[PDB]
Amino acid sequence: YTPPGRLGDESSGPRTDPRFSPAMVEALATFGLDAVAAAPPVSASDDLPTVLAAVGASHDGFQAVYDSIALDLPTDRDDVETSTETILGVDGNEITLHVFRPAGVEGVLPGLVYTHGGGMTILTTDNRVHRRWCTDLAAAGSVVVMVDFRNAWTAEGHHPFPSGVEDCLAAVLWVDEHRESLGLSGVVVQGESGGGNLAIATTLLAKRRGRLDAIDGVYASIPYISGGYAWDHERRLTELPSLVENDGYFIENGGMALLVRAYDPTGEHAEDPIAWPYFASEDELRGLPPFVVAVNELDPLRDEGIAFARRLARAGVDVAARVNIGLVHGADVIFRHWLPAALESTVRDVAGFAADRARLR
Amino acid sequence: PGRLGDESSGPRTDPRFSPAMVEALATFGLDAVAAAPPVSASDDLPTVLAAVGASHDGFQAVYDSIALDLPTDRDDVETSTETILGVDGNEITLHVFRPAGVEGVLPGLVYTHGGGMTILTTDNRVHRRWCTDLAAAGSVVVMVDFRNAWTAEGHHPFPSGVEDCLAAVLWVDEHRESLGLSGVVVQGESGGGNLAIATTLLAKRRGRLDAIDGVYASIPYISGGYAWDHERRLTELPSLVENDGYFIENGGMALLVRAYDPTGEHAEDPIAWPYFASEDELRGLPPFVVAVNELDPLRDEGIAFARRLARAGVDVAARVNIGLVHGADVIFRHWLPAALESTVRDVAGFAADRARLR
Amino acid sequence: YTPPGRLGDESSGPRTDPRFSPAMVEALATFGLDAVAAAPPVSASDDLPTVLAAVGASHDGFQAVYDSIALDLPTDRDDVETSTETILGVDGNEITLHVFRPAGVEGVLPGLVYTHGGGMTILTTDNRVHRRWCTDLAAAGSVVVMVDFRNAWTAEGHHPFPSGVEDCLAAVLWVDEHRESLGLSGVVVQGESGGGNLAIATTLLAKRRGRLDAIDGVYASIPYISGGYAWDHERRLTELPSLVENDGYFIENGGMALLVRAYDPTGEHAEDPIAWPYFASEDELRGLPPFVVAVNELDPLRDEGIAFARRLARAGVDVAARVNIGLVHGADVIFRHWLPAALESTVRDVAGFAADRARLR
Amino acid sequence: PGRLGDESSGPRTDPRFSPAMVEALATFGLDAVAAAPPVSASDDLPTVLAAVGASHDGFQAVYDSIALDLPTDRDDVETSTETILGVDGNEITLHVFRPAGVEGVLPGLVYTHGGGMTILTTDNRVHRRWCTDLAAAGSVVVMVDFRNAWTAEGHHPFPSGVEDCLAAVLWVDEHRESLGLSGVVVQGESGGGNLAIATTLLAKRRGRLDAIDGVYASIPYISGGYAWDHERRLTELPSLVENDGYFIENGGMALLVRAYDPTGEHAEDPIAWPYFASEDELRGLPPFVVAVNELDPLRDEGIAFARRLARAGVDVAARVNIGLVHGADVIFRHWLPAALESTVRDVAGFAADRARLR
Repeated sequence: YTPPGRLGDESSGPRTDPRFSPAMVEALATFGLDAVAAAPPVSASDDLPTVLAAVGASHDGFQAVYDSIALDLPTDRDDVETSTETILGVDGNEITLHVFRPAGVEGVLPGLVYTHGGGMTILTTDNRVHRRWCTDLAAAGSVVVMVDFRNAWTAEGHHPFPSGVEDCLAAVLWVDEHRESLGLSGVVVQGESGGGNLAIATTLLAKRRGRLDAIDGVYASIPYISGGYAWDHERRLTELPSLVENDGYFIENGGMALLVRAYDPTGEHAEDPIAWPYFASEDELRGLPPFVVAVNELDPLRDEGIAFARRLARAGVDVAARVNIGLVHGADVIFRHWLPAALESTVRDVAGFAADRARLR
Repeated sequence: PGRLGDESSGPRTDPRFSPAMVEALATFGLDAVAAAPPVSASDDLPTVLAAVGASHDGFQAVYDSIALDLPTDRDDVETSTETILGVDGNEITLHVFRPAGVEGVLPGLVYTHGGGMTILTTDNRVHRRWCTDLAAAGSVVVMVDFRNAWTAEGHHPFPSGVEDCLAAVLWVDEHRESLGLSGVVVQGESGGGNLAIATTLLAKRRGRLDAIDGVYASIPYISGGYAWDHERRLTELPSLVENDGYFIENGGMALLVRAYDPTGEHAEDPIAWPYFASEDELRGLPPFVVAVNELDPLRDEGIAFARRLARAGVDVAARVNIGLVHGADVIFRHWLPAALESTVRDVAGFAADRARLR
Repeated sequence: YTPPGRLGDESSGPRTDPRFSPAMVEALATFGLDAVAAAPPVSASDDLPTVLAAVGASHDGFQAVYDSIALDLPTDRDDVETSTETILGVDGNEITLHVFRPAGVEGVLPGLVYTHGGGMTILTTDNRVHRRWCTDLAAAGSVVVMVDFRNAWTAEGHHPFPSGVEDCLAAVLWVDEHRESLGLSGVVVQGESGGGNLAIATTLLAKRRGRLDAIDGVYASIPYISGGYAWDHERRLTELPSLVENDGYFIENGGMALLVRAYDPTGEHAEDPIAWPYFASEDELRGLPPFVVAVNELDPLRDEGIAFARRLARAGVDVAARVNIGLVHGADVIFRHWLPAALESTVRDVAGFAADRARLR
Repeated sequence: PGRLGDESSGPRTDPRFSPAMVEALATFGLDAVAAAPPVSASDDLPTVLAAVGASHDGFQAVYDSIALDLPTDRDDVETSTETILGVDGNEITLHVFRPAGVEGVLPGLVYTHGGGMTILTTDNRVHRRWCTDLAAAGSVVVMVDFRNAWTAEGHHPFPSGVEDCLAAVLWVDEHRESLGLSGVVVQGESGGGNLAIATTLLAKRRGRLDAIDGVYASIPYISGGYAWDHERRLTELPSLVENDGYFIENGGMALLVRAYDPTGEHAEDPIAWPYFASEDELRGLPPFVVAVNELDPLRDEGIAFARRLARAGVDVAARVNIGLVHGADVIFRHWLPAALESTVRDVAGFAADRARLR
């Protein structure tokens, strides 16, 4: 028996692992990401200010991918109107909400609150990749509220845990209060990667504060929830083997451990479930509303999302969980131009789940 | 095909070779199957390094001697030099090529050259001809003089050369405005395709991926598996058996590996050998092209890398260039004008498409 | 040593062959084509009218794919104007030419004549898949003339060899005569599959008739040129092994042999190079203008295009030939919505080759 | 995982199972590893066919007996029947389901049911519940009563059932207008996912691919490799070792194979076993979804088919549904409401997306 990826062969990359489709390799090859991603020169245990500078360069790098890459598909739907709202969060900070809805559709519609990815730490809210995703979901028949929560790293200010989760919780409660004026029949929280982290952590926090009724369901895509990217080789091998299997496929454990450091600079939240929902116990997860957890086959993060979905099921939550074959981390939303069937499948399930939760409220 | 079907197969007898490919190789008696060197990679370092300096002289002599000219070559390009500081306080020379008398922004390409990261000079006529071709097609080309691992005056094993290439790419990114660049793509062949990929992975690790708009990896030398035994080569990367001896051969490549990573402790590090990168480390890279040659022993590791990029969601396009030994379109260009034309059009066009769309 | 695809394992399909990327499988799965394609109920040696009815149903089926599939990419360029011209062909038939050029670009531009696929037998000229391809090429800076040649099968009339090649030759000579009025600096003939057949056969016919000077270069994509799809298993194994390797991956030898029958109903053209350019000898190919031959890795047709490219090189033609990794037959143009890097790569090389031939005229 | 890591692993001891999955299986004592039948597939046909009729009775008894109801089930659907003629002059019943009191065109789905193409009745409450779920979500569903290979009154080996399914799909295509369909997608699970795929390949061969707008293949049973030896199963399709015994097992599936293809001469025909389709035969198919279950021995052949579709350029999306044995979401729906909900949303939504975009 030969295990896949870099479990079975340590020099495996996008160009030699036979799980990759031609289109996935082609998408990656656009930016030179068809080779194995290199660990950066800083380690996460280095001094904070050096860590944070490397985090800043990570933002630049990933943002230039988002701003530059081809996105368009010929089937894309664009008959969407947009509006913005401002609310205040816990520190008296202004939180922008970006609202998307189908043009010329009266009457109540499923609601989705979107928390975007970037490891809770990097990437701008209002950029073309996030707008496309929100428009896709609105054109399928949703009202979509994209939250601009504070990133842990910005050029003008460090905002470690728990500022973003508080910001996302503020927005969910606001939307819940404004179901009537917004014209919503349900509220689902969705997001990918760091946004999947924030979607689950927001739900856990709402439960702690007695306002679990604000959330009708959670769709956690490719969640980034272990915080385990600096663990030694043997712990990653035995506990979350996808962190060895697919390491360096687009994203890489070294760069992720820098973001972990920016989010929790002391490390006193490492086994706190609001920071890192991989450590939620079953008694904490009891009584949550319905979940989907979707992970991607070729993502180092795959095994932590599957573990979370298995613990939900043990806790008696209605969870359906899926592994999306052939995809690197983020591929359906970032590399959608090369992968129309994968994007179509993700839109259908996120919009459909938001419609199912509203129907059965 | 090749030495899978018949162990005695060679350039004169394998029917996938064109007459022009055989003629090019016959120039230096390379139309016979290349023989293993008499030093092994598991010998002492001093003896290995001597044999690698011998190799440098051998390949450098082909580059310095061979016919290289084509009637369609374009020559109206301006050159200059910059000098930057590397990680050791070493000076790194940058050779800059641009089309004479074009104003306004142009696509940029950072070129990392071949030679197993270990041999061959940076400023030589083969490399200059390639950078002039690209610049004449409407690019600004920055060729990087990284430290090789073997030099007559010293040993520079991993990671010196990849640090030198990252330093150059981040300098060029900071000078987009004053160089006049609308994009930065990193491109190289063979050892330089290793470096282009390894520099991009190292930039991702350090938070500086936004410096690189796209990667063009040509005939990449990325497994480090040239000393593996026959059965491991046959089942994991069958081109290392199929085409072994066709211009290059595994015995001599294994010497370069030992020079690069003399302790063998980076054999499965993806920054040294990008073939071991996991799918999770390749998530979120910019667009890639991977081009490999059909009659090259390195073919199958480049394809394996391209399939894993696609599984990771990277926009990759991957091609096998028919009838070509390793390096044939840049070294044996004089014999293969259409092969050279096709590789110039793809690399220059890729750069333009990544500048257009950033 | 294990050979790939169905050489190494006879039950191989899109879902189990590890050469397929996730995106390629997803594209195929849209229409249920992620399973191995079944041989139709008619054989090519059955009676003509039964053959031709099955050919008619093949047209319906493939046309409904073209008319229905998602196509759009967010990077698509649309600033193209279109005009039409009518010329007459050899039988006094009206031949429509559909002309595409970049809006608002004065001055001479590389010309491309496009002959579309469908095995010379099926698929309409003016449909959304062909228009997209022509617009893509025009927006890259080309004048593109799409020829509506007669198909061998239509509802109202059988038109076997050599009506289409004559129609394509008429159009190439017309365009050559109208370089000045059209504003062309070069004329390249390109096409895919049956169109690649017609691009090469047109060139061979122009050479026979003394008007090889009309054509500055040929780009033959995924050519369908052996006519060998009914050959027994052993001949296909020994001579063109991709006809065993990838049979049933989107297209299938059985259905192709029906189209062969429609193109040459008697079979007296089976080893005629104008019908089936796989049988061109080296002395025939001597003196042709520069060629590209591009084949796809996962196409049953792959090995006949590679053989043709190797014979060109032996004949002293300047040929560059490429295998596009990870792709089924037609994937870059038909399944472009899922494979943006592969489409981008094909546009760049076809437009670039047309610009190179015009430059060096 | 599973019996790769520990040969004694079972539903009670493998930690990938949820409590609800184990509870569902315990109903009929299926929480123990299933045992090989005492007839082998290489025994005489008469003895094989008897053992297969025994299997029919066994599975049919589970379908006819088990709790199936969920509180959210929708029931406002109208049924009718049509009868068409097959290739042998056999009558084929079509069961038609549509949402009561909706006018105007709806997405269509042709449903081919499971049972290895050999066992299980068409009109039974498990199948009816699945077609009512889909129709209630806003589809017209046509369930096809194809000939099984085993019947108490006769043997119908390949290709009778796939001819019956093609006949139905072409009839539905010709009646789009009078059925009121905006699209035709073919969907089935297990043996019926074999048929949905094999019907599409047969339509392509006969020139009639435009009848099918898209295929949804659920937990497809497509290799026919259940009698292969352990080492061939371990290296080619490791889930046939990993999950063997989890609800279904290879010994009993090999009996169904012999019933379908009693001479063994269609073992590598793709119309019988779509896993052997080449990439060239899968070129030009309409969009696909392939869904497989994690704890199913058939998992890995479905994934292998999905990767080969993607290599052929077909728009495929492929998913592994976590924590589920073979057939769990349609047979054990009463225990697994979220798994059922997710599969209804995907199959009905896929149909709507293919009707929208045709």
